[PDB]
Amino acid sequence: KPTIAAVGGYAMNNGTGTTLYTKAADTRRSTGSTTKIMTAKVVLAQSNLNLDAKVTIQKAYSDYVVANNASQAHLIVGDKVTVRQLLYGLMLPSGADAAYALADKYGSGSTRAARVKSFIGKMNTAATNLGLHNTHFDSFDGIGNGANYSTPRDLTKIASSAMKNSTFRTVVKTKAYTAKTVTKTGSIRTMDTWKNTNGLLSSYSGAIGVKTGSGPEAKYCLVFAATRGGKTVIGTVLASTSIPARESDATKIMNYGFAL
Ligand code: NA
Repeated sequence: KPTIAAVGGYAMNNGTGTTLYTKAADTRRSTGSTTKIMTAKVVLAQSNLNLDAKVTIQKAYSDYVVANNASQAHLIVGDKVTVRQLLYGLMLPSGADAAYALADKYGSGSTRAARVKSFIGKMNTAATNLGLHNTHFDSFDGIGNGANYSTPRDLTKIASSAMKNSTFRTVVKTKAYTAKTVTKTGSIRTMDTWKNTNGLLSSYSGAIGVKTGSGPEAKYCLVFAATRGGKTVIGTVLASTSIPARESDATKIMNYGFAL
């Protein structure tokens, strides 16, 4: 069994569901931004989903990242951005401004405030539906209250369920993406390139996902997935100690899973 820095860890055969690795797999902790995995999931599960639907970037999205000094995708107020582009902004650079734009768009209500509450309601429903018992969301980005928790097992199950969507898989394995946005004056703008925060996509052969995460209480987290020889391993590492250690914990666990 590999020794990892993270205090919570889990991994399974994505195809069979057979547990491969365990370390406090059912102890709840803070998720931080790994929470965006569920935002993506809920969005992609909407009946009224249209990847080509444009969204105007509101001043609110911008002020939000500032008020919370959160990670962002550098969305420009006034710009029209497609739902598909927002999914790359959410998952690659971990854009909290993009997460907000998505919650506001797919929540149900007459005000932005009403719609984000309804959206977070959806996130929690999608969890219950997965038959989860240790997961609870209080935000759409993971930057909201201590009532935002999960466990290495629940989160892995949430990721495995999202990896079932082809658009999700396409996004999560992309190393770089350059959004071409429509401007206030109707012109095309070339945004600065978004690079994926997940280093495994470049350091670990076969790596296909899924999403990094961090926070004041969540520390450094990583939900990984790699496929080798037709066998795909998927897992989660919660509360590792550094960006490098998070990727290391994951690498050690995956190497262990593939050789079992
Ligand atoms: Na991160």
